[PDB]
This record gives sequence, structure tokens and C-alpha cells, in this order.
Amino acid sequence: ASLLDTNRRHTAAVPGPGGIWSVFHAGVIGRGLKPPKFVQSRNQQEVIYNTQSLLSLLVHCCSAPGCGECWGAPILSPEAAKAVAVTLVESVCPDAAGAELAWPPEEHARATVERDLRIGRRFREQPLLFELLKLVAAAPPALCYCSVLLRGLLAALLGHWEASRHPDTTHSPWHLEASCTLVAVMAEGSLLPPALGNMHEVFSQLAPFEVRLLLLSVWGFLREHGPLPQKFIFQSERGRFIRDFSREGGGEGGPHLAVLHSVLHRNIDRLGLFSGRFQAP
Amino acid sequence: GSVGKKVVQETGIKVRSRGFQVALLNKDLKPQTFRNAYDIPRRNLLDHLTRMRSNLLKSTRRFLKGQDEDQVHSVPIAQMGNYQEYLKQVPSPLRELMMIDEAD
Amino acid sequence: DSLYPIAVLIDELRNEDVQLRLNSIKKLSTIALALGVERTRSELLPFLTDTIYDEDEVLLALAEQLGTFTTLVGGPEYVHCLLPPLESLATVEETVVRDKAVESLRAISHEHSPSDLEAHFVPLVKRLAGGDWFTSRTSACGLFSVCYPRVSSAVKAELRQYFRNLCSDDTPMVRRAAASKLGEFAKVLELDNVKSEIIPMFSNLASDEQDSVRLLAVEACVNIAQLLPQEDLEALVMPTLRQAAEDKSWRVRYMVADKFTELQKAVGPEITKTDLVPAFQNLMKDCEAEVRAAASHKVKEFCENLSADCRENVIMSQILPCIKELVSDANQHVKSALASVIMGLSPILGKDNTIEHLLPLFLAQLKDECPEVRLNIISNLDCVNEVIGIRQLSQSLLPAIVELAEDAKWRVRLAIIEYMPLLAGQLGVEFFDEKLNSLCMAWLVDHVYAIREAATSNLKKLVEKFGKEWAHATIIPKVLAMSGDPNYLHRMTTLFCINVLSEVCGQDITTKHMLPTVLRMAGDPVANVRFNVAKSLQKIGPILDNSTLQSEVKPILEKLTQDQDVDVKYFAQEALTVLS
Amino acid sequence: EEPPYAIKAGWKENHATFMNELKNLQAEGLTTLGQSLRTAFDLLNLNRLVTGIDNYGQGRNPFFLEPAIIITITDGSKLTTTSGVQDELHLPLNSPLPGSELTKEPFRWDQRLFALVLRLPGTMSVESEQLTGVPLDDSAITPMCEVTGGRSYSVCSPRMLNQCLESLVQKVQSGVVINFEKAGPDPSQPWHSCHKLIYVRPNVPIGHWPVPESFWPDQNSPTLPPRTSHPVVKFSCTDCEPMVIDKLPFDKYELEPSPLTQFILERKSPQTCWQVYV
Amino acid sequence: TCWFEFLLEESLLEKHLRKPCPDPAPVQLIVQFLEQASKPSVNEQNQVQPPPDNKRNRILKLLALKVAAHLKWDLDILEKSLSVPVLNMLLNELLCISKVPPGTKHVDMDLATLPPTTAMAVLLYNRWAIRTIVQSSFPVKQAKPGPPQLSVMNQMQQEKELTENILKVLKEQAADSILVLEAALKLNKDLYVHTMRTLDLLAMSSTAGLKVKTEEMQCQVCYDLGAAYFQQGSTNSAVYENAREKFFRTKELIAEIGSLSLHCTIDEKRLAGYCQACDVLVPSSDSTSQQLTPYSQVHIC
Amino acid sequence: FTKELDQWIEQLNECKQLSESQVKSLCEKAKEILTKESNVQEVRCPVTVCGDVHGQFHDLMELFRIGGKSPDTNYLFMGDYVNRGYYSVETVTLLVALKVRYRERITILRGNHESRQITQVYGFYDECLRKYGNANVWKYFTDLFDYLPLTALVDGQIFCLHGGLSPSIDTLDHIRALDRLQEVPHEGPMCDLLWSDPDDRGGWGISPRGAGYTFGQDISETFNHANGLTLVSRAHQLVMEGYNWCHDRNVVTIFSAPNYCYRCGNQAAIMELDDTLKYSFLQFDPAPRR
Ligand SMILES: [Mn+2]
Ligand SMILES: [Mn+2]
Repeated sequence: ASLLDTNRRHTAAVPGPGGIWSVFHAGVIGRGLKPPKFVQSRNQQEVIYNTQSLLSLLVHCCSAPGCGECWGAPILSPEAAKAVAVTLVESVCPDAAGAELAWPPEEHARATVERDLRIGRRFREQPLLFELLKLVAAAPPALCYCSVLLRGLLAALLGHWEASRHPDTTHSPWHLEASCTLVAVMAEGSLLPPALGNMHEVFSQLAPFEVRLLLLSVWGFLREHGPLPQKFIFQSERGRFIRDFSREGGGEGGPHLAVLHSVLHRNIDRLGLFSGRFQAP
Repeated sequence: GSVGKKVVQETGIKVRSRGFQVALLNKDLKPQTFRNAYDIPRRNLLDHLTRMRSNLLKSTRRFLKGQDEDQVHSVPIAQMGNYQEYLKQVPSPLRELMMIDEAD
Repeated sequence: DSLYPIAVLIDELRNEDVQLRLNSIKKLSTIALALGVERTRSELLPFLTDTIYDEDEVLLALAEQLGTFTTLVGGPEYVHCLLPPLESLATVEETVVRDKAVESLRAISHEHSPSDLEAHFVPLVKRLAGGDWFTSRTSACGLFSVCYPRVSSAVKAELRQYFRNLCSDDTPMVRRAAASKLGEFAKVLELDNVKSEIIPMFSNLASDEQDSVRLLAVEACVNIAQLLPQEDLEALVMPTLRQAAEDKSWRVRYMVADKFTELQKAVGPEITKTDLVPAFQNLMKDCEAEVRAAASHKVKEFCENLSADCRENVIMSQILPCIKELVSDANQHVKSALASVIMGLSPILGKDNTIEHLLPLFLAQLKDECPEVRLNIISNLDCVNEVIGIRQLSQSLLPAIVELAEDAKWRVRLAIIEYMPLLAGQLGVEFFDEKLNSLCMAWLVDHVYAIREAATSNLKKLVEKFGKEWAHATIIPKVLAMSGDPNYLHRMTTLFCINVLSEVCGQDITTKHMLPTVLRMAGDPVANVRFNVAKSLQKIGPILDNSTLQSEVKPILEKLTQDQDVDVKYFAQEALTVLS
Repeated sequence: EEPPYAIKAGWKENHATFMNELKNLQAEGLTTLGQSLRTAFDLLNLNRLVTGIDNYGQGRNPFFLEPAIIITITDGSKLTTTSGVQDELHLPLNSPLPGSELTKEPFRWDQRLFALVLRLPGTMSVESEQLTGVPLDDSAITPMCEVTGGRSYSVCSPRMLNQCLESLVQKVQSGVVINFEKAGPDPSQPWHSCHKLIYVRPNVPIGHWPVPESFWPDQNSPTLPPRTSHPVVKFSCTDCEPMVIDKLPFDKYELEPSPLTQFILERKSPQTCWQVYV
Repeated sequence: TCWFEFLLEESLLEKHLRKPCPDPAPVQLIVQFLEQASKPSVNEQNQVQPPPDNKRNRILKLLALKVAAHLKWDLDILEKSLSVPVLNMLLNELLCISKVPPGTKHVDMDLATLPPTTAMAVLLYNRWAIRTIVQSSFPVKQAKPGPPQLSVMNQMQQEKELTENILKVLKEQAADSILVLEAALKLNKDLYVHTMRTLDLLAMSSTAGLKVKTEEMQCQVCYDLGAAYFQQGSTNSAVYENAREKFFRTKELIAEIGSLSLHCTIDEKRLAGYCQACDVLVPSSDSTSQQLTPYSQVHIC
Repeated sequence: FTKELDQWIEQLNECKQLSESQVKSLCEKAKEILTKESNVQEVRCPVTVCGDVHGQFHDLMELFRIGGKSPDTNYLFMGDYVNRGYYSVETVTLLVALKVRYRERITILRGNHESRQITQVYGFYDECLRKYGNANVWKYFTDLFDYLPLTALVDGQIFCLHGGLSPSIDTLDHIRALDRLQEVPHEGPMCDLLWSDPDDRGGWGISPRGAGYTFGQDISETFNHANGLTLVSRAHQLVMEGYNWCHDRNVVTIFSAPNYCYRCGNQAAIMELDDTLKYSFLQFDPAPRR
């Protein structure tokens, strides 16, 4: 009844300029008004336990066979985790042109802005991606193969913090959460040392440019050392790969720890008690 | 004489049996919606009917042009702001005595 | 030592940033006050005079500063010490600096006393007029009018001689400046001295080779004619005006045309009747469009000022055929200039003359292609209305103006709206409803907001004239229909219409017809309509009955004051306060 | 595109038409480089026989020149046709122009082909903006470019693009390409064979003596022997004397820089000359 | 109001400083005075030569020092308002008028032997150097680099390279400044700073200056020394022991003074954060008896 | 605070400038309001879209007489409020005052002339000096120009913007990701949004200006399809009739400065969008000046 209703709307309120009525508008932009596009969200508890069922299934698939150290746990196969990592990369960023595991200069983030924004948007829309990322990070060498996704998400977050105008970081709750989860995952994946793997604890208390500087320090560290699986030494004692940063010659990230220490010192009024988390040993 | 490309592209889809062709849109078929009722979409039928009715009857001491907002105000962008050429078609006034930004 | 303010601390501020130099010059009062007045005269002013700078803005600021330097130099007694530096500024190539320097010189002229004027200022004027460079010579022209009234007679005769020499100089721009300043200079002279010295040189100026000097001569012609006694103008000014009006250059004839009314006022009516009306005639019949337009705008002012005994004879015998030919002029600017004044002839000519002769000319101009013509014609409709009544208006001009209520340009429609109350007040309900009521309603849905606003304000006057029963029968239903419109512009238009209609429709109509429509718009999706509803409820609050305020108006305002849009909140709470 | 639509701006098409046609180009066809090059040369040689600029059978006049350069901008992608991919550049011979047989090549004396091969990657190249010379491209257009007396440009950066465009602007000269060859023993080297250009300076170029034909004319030959587009000019590195008489009309043509010019200016014998033969 | 008016009227400075709303601000007056004296002397050949030691430069510097003395030599305001080269040259000139020859090392001469005003001037210079090093260590939200506008490019680039030169000079003498500050904590005598009157007397032991508590000076010096050690503590954790001592001495001096803060303005929240950081990094034997938050309990365990 | 703002708006409507302290406080409030706005502002459907004003104050008054008074009419201004006009100060001050007073009724975007270099060259700096004697008002306004949103988005369909599109920008998320707090650069994603123009060409092209790109119909088609837009509303180019449709109604240019440099004699139009996105262009001629 679009034309019927339109005919109803053509009833002239006034008799018209000369007894003849013309329609007010010159036309309609597009197909009229856009639909509201109402969103829907399910229960968060059922989401949590659906993720739990999926992640338990993936852990069972990835775990090695198998009292054998009753307080201990089975080792997750880095080959199964590598499979999960490569399919994650393909699902999120199939157009992997800059897919080198070595990280580029952080100026290159300005060349792949669209790719990084796509990665960031997919991480925002699908919270399951972070769960899969930490699943990958549970097996040490596997998170090396997710280097492109980590790099793209970090570039997106760095752009956000550069563009942020708030004085506090909590005004961007998702970006703060994503920065924290990202640093936590690459620390748990042993792509960062313990000192540089703890900065996410103080992110919530910082200004956007400070957290941006810390993430740039993370980028610089990954340029120096690199998430390369050859750096991981298989330890037959526990059947797990190990990244020993001390043999790397700069594993503490002292040049990259100077920025963190200065950020702590500048905000010592609030980050005094957090100094213990970034001690040298 | 052949460099002018004075020919029309084969706007057709040669229909297979398992002659007749399906036409395609062209650049030169500018919709004369006032002069042709087949160019009027169904969704725009009533308001455009009102518009052409007004264009026909209210032309008393006015102008009987084609469709406004199409034949005019869809000028090529090169001629969009040609004020030097535009001022010539207007009567002249009375005398009294980083590179570019569309004027001096 | 680097602490002397005079040389040091000033010549060090010659940096690239000009604004610092202007700031130094702007605060030249403080350095001068720091220095002793005798020290200032001895060291500061010679430094300013001797040094020459090359930035126009600094020089302009310096010249502006020296006009108020009399207090900081030693009072009016020593004010002559300001003359050398301003003289140096009066000789520069830039004209604006020269004009500012001349302004400062004539401002400090008042500070001088007669003896000092003769001792220092008049030699300065002689030096400027006698300078090698023509710039000083033009600068000297503006200095005569302030030194002349307060000097001895011999010095006055000398000043007359140097002004005459300056006028007769071989250099063109010197003659231009002299002709420009001739009007001001001749204001203060003795009348016999004006005749003896100014008038022959003025006539010489009008006959010069250059055309700009002749233009300035005709500019000064008005003042010169105004100064003289009326018994002398036939032999002194009138031949010069005759020469000028027939000049080859159209600029001279043009600026004669703009000055024609003042000439008419100055020379007295009989001289105008005898000698000006052929000059006006061939100015209107002139070949050039600029002079024709200039003469056209002066037709009303010229004709109104003649002697009533011989006025209409002049108008119909000389002016009117020329007007008839100007109405069909090729140039639209001439027609527009004629249109803005042509209706002013209606009371002068009378009713029958207006009907027989002026009314076809109005009708021709009302149907012109040029919008300026149509706009200028309508603006003076009250005059012709008062002259010919409204029976002739309805017979002749009403179909033409009704056609102009749908004009392409909205200012024409605005004029028609502005002239509807007059017609309404002079016409009955029946005729207005037959012809013009629909026109009043057609404008409420106009694209231009100014048209809708004018029509809304016009509804108030229409209801004031034709009563509120007529409004309830003809006005209100077509206004209420606009409330249901999908365009929010029309809903806001009904809110504005209700704003102006509540005042005149009375308590009952506002309460029962308009208020329920106003209240139902509080649920509108457009915030603009919502806060305009709040504004309307504020505005129609006084003229509503007091019983429906707390019951009906107050709940809606309470709902609006917690709305999501901040503007709706603000206007709702303002309404809540005003309701008290 | 195909020959009816290949020519967008040819002869007697004004600059505004050229700009409008350039702005609206669309890349929607096959890499018919050979066919399009053939059509371009045919367009250049369209009016040669009407105006007799070639001077067939009457000597080769360096002052009878209509200097043109073809700047072909392309990529290194392989040449394609409807049937398949062509691994090599071959100009078609079908539909010969009237009189095309008189010169055994499509290009002419006063025509040079320059290729701007765009190898710009989709990623921001990590190479620095080195001020070195532009490389010669290795595509199928480079042999044809070199044969004509031009050269190919390989571009993979906007800086390189600017450099090639500047060099190309410097290479817009009025002249004819001469195939200089070495005759006799030394007095397999770059200066032994070169397709260099000799400059012709107008003021309407003025000249008297033609370059000799590659055959002896006769009045009984039904047909004229075909011409090489670049005359094979042979020089003897003997350092003879440059004899000149006072009033003779002699045409002087300045050679462009080349390894042969480098050799001659390096031996440093300005008072002697190498005799030149056809 | 402009700068030269203070040169023409010598007593205008006092009148302007007693205004409730001095326009321009006193720090802006200091900036103007020192910038005027910083212009290199240019001969008629348009050649850059160092600024001359004329009466104009001397009176400009003296006016800047007087304005600084008006603010009780509050290093915080001079730091957040004046740039590093400006404040550097201001303090160097303050040393010069207070009879400290250029080139002499501040760690050589004893501070107690010198007059109180000269000792306090050397002390303020070393305090400023320490605080400058500490602040330069911090990160700052850099202004966005726009396209080059040469007129301002030249000025802030020469400012930045001057700042870098001053910073490396201070870093070279950082140990000397730390030793100077440490020596000053031993003093038990009343100290006097440079006022209007003392600078005026110096234009052409001693107690002509404004009396300053020994507790307040000790508190400020201990605070700055603790900040400097904390800056150094990241590279060498053993240095944090010194910083803990300095900050607890600062806390004790704050407790002693109570609420009579005049020249000693120290942020209590920042000091509390410093104390917490030192407690966590250098756990004392008595810190275990003090109430430990679950955070610190987990860290210790 | 609101009463004083209303007084300033009433004063500014009569073409009387504010004092320096008033401009300082106004720009402070405007900065604190424009911090919260995104690079792609979201505008509700009933709005009037205006192109360049360029300091022609009396033409802006004509615009208000045509389209209506703020706040009664929602207005979207697409930059270029200064330069090439005699009353740049009054124009920009009134627009900023309307933004501060009526936050949700006024949307002011950034034009290419809202930059320090262009204002220095093309007379906004000179006007500020002439009308105030010091560049502090120019400093306040140019610092405020950095805060202006780059683009707007009416209904999610119409993409209002000053210049045009960029080869480096494919999505609106890229625009939202840009850091607009800076002087407009000579090259880069932000420059093209303020400097580019449409053209009757194929693909991208070098702008005749020294900045931006020039883009053909296929570019705007792909941009609209990829971003779910039906129209790209635009400014930045003189239109003789005030508005012009381009690229098969994918792009429309709007110029709201009649008789642009007081010599071009152009008309000026504004796109009035009603509640249901039914547009209508209100062409208007320059005001009668006394
Ligand atoms: Mn623009
Ligand atoms: Mn513009």
C-alpha cells in the first residue's frame, strides 16, 4: 500500500498557488529511511559456557594422550595449536601479504591501516577470537604463527590510542580491555619477557599517550627479538618448548624497559605500589 | 574521420538456445521522465506525476522545460563552476569609475 | 650606554615581524612620556623626521599617532614641532599615508593658535604646494580649509592665490585633489572672494582636458551653487552646468545626474523650470545606460521639488514621454532605477493623470523579465493605493500582483505579503475570500522560510481586520491540516501560526480548537517540533483560559522537561518557569 | 583496443579532446601490444606518402623529418590474445598500408619508441630512494625500443617514475636515428654498433645533401628496393683530414651523447675525421 | 602592557607586581626580559655575534631576577612556565650576580662558608638541574608534527637543540649536583634567599635576604635527591636504598614542619607513591611489622 | 552562561564581532564540546546541508532567511567558513556560537580552509588582525579548527563531507580511526577528505590543486556500495546553479556562497532533508547589500 498511502499523503493542506498542487520535495535520497537495525544480545552466562564447551573440546583435541604428575596437566600439542593458529589467521586476515613472522618497522603500520582495522573490527565483533588466541598461546611456539593477527590488532590499538583525546583510558573500555588481553596473551605465549609482560596491569591507570608509548615499546622489542619459532628450545624434561629470554642478549628489554620505568616514575603518585611488578629479576 | 569513435557498443546479451538479446544501460539514454512515462519508477510514480502535472499546467508565464534536476543540475563537473562562461549569458553590469581555490 | 630611549630601544626593533614595529609605534606614547618634553622635541621628533621607513602600515600608524601627540610634546604651544615629521609623511608615494598625514595635520591645526598658524603652518602649506614632487602638491590641497578661517586677510589672499595656482597646475592628480577639495575650501571663504577667485578657476576646471578633473568639478558644482546667492547663478553656475551636462565623457554626465536633485534644491525653482528640465530631459534620453539609470532614480526627487503652480505641466510635457521610453529600455539596470521611484509621481500628478498615464507604465514594469524591476515596483504600492483608491487597484493592478504572488524570486513574494494587510483593510471579506485568501494560505507552504514567516505574521493582521469568525471558517482549517504533514517544516509552521494566532483569536478558540492540536505534537519524533511545542505553550499560555493550564498544559510540559534532547528540556523548563 | 577504437586522439584533435580521452581510459582488454604498436606506427606514418617526406628512391634527407616519439606506458605482464599468451613481441603484417613495403620496418627514421614499464609493487618497498640510474626493463618491449633508437624504463617507485619522466622530457628532440656501424679493423664493443640520434636544428630545417640510398638506382627496375628504416652508416676509424671548401653548402648534424661519441672525444683528435660510408 | 615600560620606569615593576591581576603574568615578563637579552648582537654587516654586555642586557637580567625573587624562587612555577634554556640562563645569571665565577665546580667550595644568598643560589641551580634531568626522563605527549613553517621551525629547533645540549651538560654534571645537594643537607644554619633589596644592592654571614628555614630546605633537597635516585634506581637497584632514605627524611621533615609550608611545596600524593614504591622495592626490616596490603603480601610471599 | 550565549548570538546576527576574551571563552567551550564528536558525526534525518560560506556573512543571513533560524532548523555546515570574504570573523564566530548554544542542532565540519596555512594566505589571519590588532583570536579559531569533525553521516545513508574520497580510504572505519587533531597535512588520508574533487574520468587522478585527488564515477560507486551509502554530499567547488548532481546521483556538490568572491555571480543552494530523507534544494541569490 505504498502508493495508496502516498496518495493519502498527497491531500493538499492548502488549495495551492493556482488551484494546482505540486509536491514539496524534489525527490527521495536512496530507498527512503533506513531500517533501525535493532541489535540483539543473548545471555552472557550461556555465552560463557558455550565458549567453555568449545574450548574444552579444542583442548581435548589439542592435548597429548593422557597418574603422571597428578598436580600437573597434559601438554598441549604445538602442532594442533599451530593448526588452530593458521586457520585463525586465514579466517580473520586471509589476505596475508605481509605475513612474515618478523615484525616490520612500526612506520609500516601506516601502510596497512585498512587491514589492521579489519582485524580490530573482527576482534571487537567476535570475542571468541581472544579465547582462541590464548588457547594458541598455551602452546609456546604456536603463537609465533599468529604474529600477523597480533601485529594488526596492536597497530589498530596504537592508532586508537594515538587518536584518543580523553585524559583517562577507561573511556575506551574495549580498547583498554583489548590492549590488556593482547599484552597478556603475548606474555603467556612467551613472546614478551615478564617485565614487559606485566605493563597491562597499569594500563587502566594511564593516559592514552602513555599506553601508546608502552605498546610501541612492545613493538620495538618484537622488532629486536621477533616471534620466531626457531628461538624456542624443546625441553625433553617436560616435553615443552621454552623461550629463554636471557640467552637472547637483551631479553630483559632494557631499552624497552626504560620507557616503562619512566612511565611509572611520571605517574608514581598512582603507580608506586605497582613498581614491584616490574623489578629486574 | 574514424578517430571520433562514432559508434555504439553492442549493448546486448546474446541469448543461447540451450537473434534475441537482453539490452544494457547506455550513457546516451538520459531519462526524459517528463517526456516518457516508461522512465518513471513505480516508487516515484505519484510524486513525479504531480511534478509533471505542475510543470504542464503551471507553465503559465513560466517555462516548459524537460525534467528539472536532471537535464539541468546534472551538468558535467568541468562546466559546474565555469563562471567566466556563465557571466556572458547574464546581462553585463553598469560601469562605476595551495595553487588555486576556484578563483584568484 | 644603551639606555637612551630615543635612538636605542627603537632602531633595534627593525625585525622581520612588522607587528612588533606597529606595537612599538602604537606604544610611542609611553616612550615619549618617559622622555622629557623638551628632550622629546629635541631628540625624538628630529629622529622621526630625518629617518625614512618603507612599510605602509607602520607609516599609517605613525601618522595616526602624531595626531594625538599634542599633550606629550609640550601642549598646544609647542605643537608646531609636529609639523616636519608629518610633512615628511605628506610627501610619500602611498596615497593612504598621505591622507592620514593630512588628517593629522588638520587635527593639530586646531592646536595651533592664529599667530602660530601664520608663523609655521602657512609656510608649511607653501612648501607643500611649492614642492618639486606632485605628492606634496596634492597633500597641500586638504590643508587649506582649516588654516583659512583663523588667519589674517593678507594670508587669506595668499592662500587663495596658492589654491588657484594648485588648481591650474600642469599635473593631473594635483588638479584632481584641488577639484576634490574645492567644495570644502570654498565653504569658508568670503562670497565676493568666492566669485572673484573660486568661480573663474572652477569654470576653468570644468573645461579641462582630463575627464576625472571634470567629474570632480561637477561633484563640487552642487556646493558651489549652494554657496552663491540666487541672483548670480544664471551667469556663474548655470553655464558651467550646461557645459558639464553635455560633456563627451559619460562619467561627467553621470555624476552630474546623481547631483541633479541637490542642484535643483540649491539654485531655486524658477531657474530649474527655465534651465534644468532640458538638461534632465537629455540626461534621461542620453545614449549611455549608466547616466540614464542615474537620471531615472532622480525623477521623483526632481519633480517633487518643483513649484506646484508649474509642476504638472513640466512633468507631462518633458518628463513623462522620457519615462515612457525608459520603461522599455534595453538595459535592465535603467528600468530598475526607474522602478524604485516611479510610483512617487502618483500624488504629484493626481488621480486621473495616474490612471491615464502612470498606470500603464506600472503595469508594463510589473510584467518585466528582470526581478529587480518587479521588486522595486511593488515596494511603493501604498502611494498609488492612497492616490487612486482600491477600485482602480482591483480593476488594474490586482490581477498583475496576484500573478506576482507566485514569482520565482522570493523577495517579490515577500513584497506582496507585506502589501496584503493594506488591501485586506481596504477590501471586504467576500472579495478577499474570492481572490486573495487562498494566496495567503499558499504562502504558508512556501519553500523559503522568510515567506512562511511573513505569511504567518500576515495572518495576525488578517484576523485583526476580518474578525475571528472569518478565521475559524477560512484560516484555521487550512492551518490545522499542516499539523499532520510529514515534513517537520510544516508542523513547525503551524506552531508559529498558532503563536501569532492565539493573540487575536481569543480565549475560547485558542482553548478548544488550537490547544488540542498543540498538545498532540509533544509526541513528535523530531526534537525541533517538540521544543517549539514547548515554546508555543509558553507563548499561548497568557491567552489561554486559566482553567486548562494545570490540568492540560502542565502534564505535557512535565513530560517534555525530562525528554532526551537537551534543547527540549531547556525550552520546556523555561515554559515551566513562565507559567509560574 | 581494436583499430576503430584504438585511436582516441590522432591528427587534428585538440588538446581538450586529448585530456578528455585520457581521463576516461578504462583497462578492460587484452595485452595486444604488437597490434597496438602497429596501429600507432601506422598512425604516425599516415601522411608520409602524401607529403613525400620519406623521399623514396631519391636519397634520405635528414631535414625531411616529422620527429615523433612513442611513449608506451605498460606493465611487464605477458602479452595476450584470444587464443593464448605470446611469449615474444611480434608486430602483425596483415592489412599492409599502401607503400608499407618500401620500408622493411614499421617504424621510421624520425620515430623513437620509449617504454615506461610499471613494476610498482602492492607493498611499500623497503628499498631506499637511491639516486642511481633507471634500469632497462626485461620485458618483450625492450628489444623493439632499443631497435627504434629509444629505450625502456623500469619503474617501481614514484621517485623512479619522476626520474624517468624527467629523462623522457629531456629526450624530446628533433632528429633522425642513424644506425652507426664500424667498418674495417680496430684503430664486439658498445661503440661498434649504435642506434644513435643526430640532431636537426630548424631555422623549417634547412639542408642540402641526402644520406645515400642502400642501392644503385636504375631506370629499368620495375620496383624500388626496400629501405631499412635506420640507414646502416659505416665509419672507418682512420683519422682522415676533414677537407672543406669555402662556399660549399655542408650540412652539420650534432650527434647525441653515445658510447661512439665518448670514444671519439676520448681519443682526443679534433683535427682529424673518420670517413663515413653507405 | 609591554616589557620596555619596565625599563623606562624603574619602579613600574613593583607597582605591577602588587596588581591583583598583573597583565602580562610575571613568568611571561621573565620570558620577555630574557628573550630580549638573548637576541644575538647584529652589526651593520648583518652578522650574528653574541649579545653585548651593555646596560640594557644587565637591567633586563636584573628585572628577570627581581621577578623570580618576587615568587620566592618557587622552582615549580619557573619549571612549568619557562623553558629549559630560559631558566638555565636565568639561573646562570643568578650565579653570576651572586659572585660565582663561571667555570668553577659547585662541588669544590663549601656551601656553609659562602654567604647564605650565594649558597642558596648554587643550591637552587643544582636542585633545578636534578629536577630537569628527572623531568626530561619522563615521557611527554608530543605535539603533532605539522608541515614545516620555517619561521617557527627555526626557533623551536634551535630551542630543542639548546635543550639537548643543556641536558647532556647537566647529565655530565649530575653526580656533581647530587654531591652538592647531599652536602647541603648537613647545614644547620639559617639560610637567606635573594630578594628585591639584595638584588638592588648587588646592582652596582649577611642576613639581608629573606629568612628560610633549614627544615624546609632540607625537605626540598631530600625530595629532589630521592627523585634523582629513583630515576637512577631502574638501572641499579641498589640506588633505591638511598632514595628510600631521602623520601623518609622528607616525610620526617614534613611531619616536623607540620603545616607551615612557605617555600617547601611538595605533592603529598606523589610523595606517598614514592614511599610505597621504595617500600616495595627495598623492603625494610620494620616494613614487615607495618600493615601490608594483600597486594604487597602476595609480592613478598 | 546560556543567557550570555544568547546575547552573543543576537549581537552576532547584526554583524558585530565579539571581544577577544569572549572569543577565548567561546572557543574554550567549543573545544570542550567538539572533543566528544567522532570523525564521522552521526546526524539525524531532518537537517539542512550547506556548502561553503567563506565569510560572506550577509549571504549566511540570506541562508538563514531561506532555510530557517537555528535552532528551529537543524543545520549541517561542511566547512569553509573563512577566507574569500569580508566577514570571516563574524561568520565563524556565529557558527561556533550556534554550535556551543545548540549542540544537537548544528553540525560544523572541517573545510580545507580550516587550517593555519590557508587562513594565513587567504585573508582570515589578515581579517583577524584588522578587527582585533593581534593574532590571538586567529590562534583561538585555528586551534578550534583542529577540533572540527572531518565528515558527517546523515541517517547512515548520506555521507556529508567537504572534499571527497581518498585512494587510501576504503571504509568509514578508516575515517573514524584517523587522528583529526592536527593541522591538515599536504598529503595523506586526511588531506583528501578536505581537498579532493569528483571528476568525469575513470578512477583516480591528480588534482589540479596542489593537494587531494580527483576521482571518477566508478570510485564513488564502489565507495557507496562498500560503505552502504546512497549519496556523498559535498562542497569545496563552485557550482553556478548552487548544486549539481554527479556520478549518476552518487555525489552531489553543494555551494552555499552566492556571488562567491563577490564576482562569480553564482547561485547558492542548500539541501533540505526532511524526516523521511526526501530532499529539496533551495536555490537562493545573494542578499541586497546597503
Ligand atoms: Mn573548500
Ligand atoms: Mn572552498
